[PDB]
Amino acid sequence: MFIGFILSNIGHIRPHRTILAFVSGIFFILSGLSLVVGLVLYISSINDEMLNRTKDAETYFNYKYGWSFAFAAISFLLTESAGVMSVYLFMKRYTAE
Amino acid sequence: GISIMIKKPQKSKPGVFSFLDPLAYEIWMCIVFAYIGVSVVLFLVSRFSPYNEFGIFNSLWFSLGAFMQQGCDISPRSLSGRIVGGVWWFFTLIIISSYTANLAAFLTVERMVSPIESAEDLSKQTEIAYGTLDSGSTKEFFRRSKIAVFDKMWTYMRSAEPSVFVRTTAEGVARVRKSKGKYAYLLESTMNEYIEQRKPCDTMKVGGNLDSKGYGIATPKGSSLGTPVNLAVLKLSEQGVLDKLKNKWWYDKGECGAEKTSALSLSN
Amino acid sequence: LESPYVMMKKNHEMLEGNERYEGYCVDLAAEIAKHCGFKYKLTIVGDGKYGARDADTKIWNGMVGELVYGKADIAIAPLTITLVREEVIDFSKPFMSLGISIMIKKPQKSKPGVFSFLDPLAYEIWMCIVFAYIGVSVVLFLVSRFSPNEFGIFNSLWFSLGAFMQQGCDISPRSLSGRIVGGVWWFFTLIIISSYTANLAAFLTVERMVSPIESAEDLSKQTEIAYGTLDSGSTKEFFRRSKIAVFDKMWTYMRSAEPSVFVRTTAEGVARVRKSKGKYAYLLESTMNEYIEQRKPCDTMKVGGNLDSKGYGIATPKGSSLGTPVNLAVLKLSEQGVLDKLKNKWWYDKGECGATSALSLSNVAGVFYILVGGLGLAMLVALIEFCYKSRAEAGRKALTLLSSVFAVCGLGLLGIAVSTDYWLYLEEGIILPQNQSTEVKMSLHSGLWRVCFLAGEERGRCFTIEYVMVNVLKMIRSATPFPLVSLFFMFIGFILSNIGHIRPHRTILAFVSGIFFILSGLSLVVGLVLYISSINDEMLNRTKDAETYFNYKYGWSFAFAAISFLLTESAGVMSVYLFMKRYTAE
Amino acid sequence: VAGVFYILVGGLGLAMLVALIEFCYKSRA
Amino acid sequence: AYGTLDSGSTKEFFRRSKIAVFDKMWTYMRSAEPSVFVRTTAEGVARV
Amino acid sequence: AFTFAAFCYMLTLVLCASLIFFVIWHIIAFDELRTDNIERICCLLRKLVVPEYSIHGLFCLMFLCAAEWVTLGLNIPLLFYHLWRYFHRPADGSEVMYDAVSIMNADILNYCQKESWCKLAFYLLSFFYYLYSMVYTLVS
Repeated sequence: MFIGFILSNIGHIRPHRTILAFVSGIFFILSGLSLVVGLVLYISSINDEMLNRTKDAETYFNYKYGWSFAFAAISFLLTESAGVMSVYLFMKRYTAE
Repeated sequence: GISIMIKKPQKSKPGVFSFLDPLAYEIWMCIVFAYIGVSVVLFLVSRFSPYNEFGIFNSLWFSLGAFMQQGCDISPRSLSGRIVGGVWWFFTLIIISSYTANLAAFLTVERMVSPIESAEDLSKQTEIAYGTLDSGSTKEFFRRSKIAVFDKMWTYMRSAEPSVFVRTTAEGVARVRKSKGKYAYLLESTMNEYIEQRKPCDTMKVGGNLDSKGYGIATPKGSSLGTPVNLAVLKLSEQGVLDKLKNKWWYDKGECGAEKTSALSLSN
Repeated sequence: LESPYVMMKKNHEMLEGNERYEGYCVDLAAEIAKHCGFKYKLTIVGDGKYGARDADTKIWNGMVGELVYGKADIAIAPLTITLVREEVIDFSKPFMSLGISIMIKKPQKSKPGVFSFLDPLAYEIWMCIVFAYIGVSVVLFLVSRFSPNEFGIFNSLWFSLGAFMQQGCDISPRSLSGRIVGGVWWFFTLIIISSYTANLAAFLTVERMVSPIESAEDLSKQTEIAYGTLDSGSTKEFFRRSKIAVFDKMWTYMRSAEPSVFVRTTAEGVARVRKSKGKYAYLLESTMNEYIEQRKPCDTMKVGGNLDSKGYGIATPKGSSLGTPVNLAVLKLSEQGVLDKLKNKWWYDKGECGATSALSLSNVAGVFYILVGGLGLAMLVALIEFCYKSRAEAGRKALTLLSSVFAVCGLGLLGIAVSTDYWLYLEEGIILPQNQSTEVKMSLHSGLWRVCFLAGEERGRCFTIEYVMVNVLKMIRSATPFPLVSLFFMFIGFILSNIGHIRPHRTILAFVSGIFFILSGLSLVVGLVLYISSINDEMLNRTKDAETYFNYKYGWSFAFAAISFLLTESAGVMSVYLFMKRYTAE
Repeated sequence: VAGVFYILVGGLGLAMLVALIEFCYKSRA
Repeated sequence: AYGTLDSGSTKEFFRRSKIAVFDKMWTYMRSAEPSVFVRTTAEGVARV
Repeated sequence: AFTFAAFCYMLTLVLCASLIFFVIWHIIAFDELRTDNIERICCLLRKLVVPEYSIHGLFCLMFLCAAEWVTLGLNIPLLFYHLWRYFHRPADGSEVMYDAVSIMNADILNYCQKESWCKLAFYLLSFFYYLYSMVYTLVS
């Protein structure tokens, strides 16, 4: 996402360079695709541990996601939405070229 | 008698390819090669005696579309082509109805099994490490044993690092409950069947007794108790009293008694 | 003389002395002799018994009575340590431990059928689906190539085979006449496939809810598998005296059940395990149970831990000078492992047998055979299309003769079937235990109108309706009119066909007759459904009737009625294809 | 599953009568 | 959990009992120590 | 009985049965070039070349995954025979695959003729090889 923001801003302050724009656009989705496996392997590992509760009657366990988990998940929405519209920038600039 | 103590097997740990369990791995190979088998035959039949649209690339996409229950934009327009599509549509109907109906049998009926059920089975494993006590008649049994299997179990733990022998029975029961099913401790079978009936209710006895020995009521050599005690043990045993006093302390005064359907987690 | 303990060698008589015998206890004898210092000399006990006090005469017998009363010094033999023997003889510590255990038949795994995927729906459904699929496609041909094109009889079969297999349809009806036929076939294929998947999940679950016998508490619960003990010995007397809750339930069972579960020989009780197909669970002692397992063709198996704890022992008379060195020889041999070696040699190393929760390719195997048989069929058709297209490069007549013959043979096959009484074969009777033979007591070969017995109490006499006076009589009489209407519409359809043929101008007599050929077939489906529904409804009231059996079987008139469905539809569409050409040529 | 065969054949016969109505209406008018 | 009054014929029934079902009930209530032996009708209705 | 190995023999049986029709088609196609149409025979042979190699290329992957080491070992030297045959005329004018570069290929006409009998040799050998081998596996 940071590399994708680098080539986006210099694609914006230098609007001639269309190839810097669209390739940056790919990094916005590859952030989000990595973030899904980020969330899956996180949530997989939490569920794998709780399955070894060793049946523990009269005991209890409880897990609960917080607000940084929500900010990480909302970030998935933004990087994809900024992803497609960075490509829709390349859709118009290559057309207007 | 000497017997094997393992931690009681839990539910699972869902693998990465755990969803492939309702159909055996020979079916998932016979699905992949039938899909390529149908796509080749559909290609051949479409080219010869034409109508066109079905190259090899579209015949891989028609027969993938038909397997995933989502039939595509193009369909064959010939009697020789529709037989290929027709019998492949009946194949995916039965296979996906067999995947669903077997997966619903898994989740309904939990049936947990054991890794090892013998000392012969333990002899060939090398992922579960054994253990005895560092000085006692259990260790000395394997040392002098010569028959077939107990030699092999000795030569392992004689050699195996990090020195699987423990030096207290409470330590060995601890290393069963801590090593997550990688440790099988070799106890006398009166001590397995007692700890199996104690909270945490965490361990289990597997297999049969490896040797045979007994308990005894001792007296001095010449005492006048020696003869009536001997005929009392045989009198108590035949009435059923000695079998009843075991069930009272082992299997009645023990905490461990004798389907919840957890929702599918993301790990499955 | 008992195996494996002491047996005669093959090579005896030409042998004499101690060297006639082989087995466990003649190997154990040569070990205690080496330790104690004997010069031993085996005999065999004269009687052939172990030992018991004859309560009338108070006289012992067997190996206990041979050394209480004289002529023996030692008794190296399976002499169980009991109290009534211990009062007169002098046992060693046990050289072998044992107990009562459970002998059942080795489960004998079952290769599933080739077409066992067709089991969740009974074959009367798989028959009527194929009858429905031809039934819909001809109607969908009719109702769409009559109103205002692309729905010929070749494409209408591919719509309906598209819609049944849940795959999408390339074309779709664009008429309210056609969109009802598409609508009711989409609801038919939704209930059927939800009934296949659901009943298959009821097969595979209930198969997974079957736990085998691996305990006494497991075997205590059931009543389908018979228990069994020797009728004279400590095994029967164990459960009598027993005051443990599990063995209370076992003795309460075996006290009252009268196919006899009390055998009076070891050898016969092993047979009733072998020839009763997992319906017998003979309670043997754990040393004969582990031996018979490792023997002659490996049909039996030991399940569960031992019920009690017993032991064997040597037996010196009462006060002999080899009563203490024999006790210290057993406890020396038990620790060196010699007593565990001599058991493995005779039970296992001289043995005669030997030492997944997923669908495999044996369950769904017919779908691969239909797939390969389908791809093989298609290239056979593809070679026909290749040759016939080159022959095409290098009408009224053909359709006429095919429609007429399929009409009159449709008359013939149904006309025989509506009269001749060979529809159903009912065969109820009784079954017999201990041989499993299937005694017939009542056969029948009735039909639609006139019932006929064949061997029921050897009645060779037929019957009829007669409002006369176990089965019922008014079960076929429900779906009586629909085979009769199958005559009416087909005969009327043949009337207007023939005068349409001998007067070829009258096209309106032809096509309307064509409708009656399908309406015969549509009435014949409900003819077959309500017939087969009524037969299945009666058999569900079997009133659970254990040890009884019922059996039903369709005949040849049922086949002629069902083949008539194929003909009336095929003559149906081609009578319309006559109207397709004549109205065109007009 | 017997009523599904009854709804089917009842659904087929109901659909022929539509085409019997539809043809009669069309050809006249 | 089962439960009987700790003083009365209801408790003394299972003690003397030699029927297989009530054997298992008395064997249970003999040894379980959150206390299943109430000593009033009114309190035992509450624990239901 | 029915295992993954046995299905691979059933599937290559039904695919080799088209390979023996691939030969009966082109041996009459080669021979009518002798008795006559050299352009239209040359293009009709072209569109049936890439089916032959790639179907046989499937077979090598099939018995490799089937762990039939023997039956793999048979047609790997046929695959070399096929793979070596790929690059011999690489100045082709973008045409699909073999026997069209010099389009009136008539000079040798035997290096194509020895193949047409070599194709019929192993493929008729295969159809009776894979027929016995599947029946071997099923009853075993």
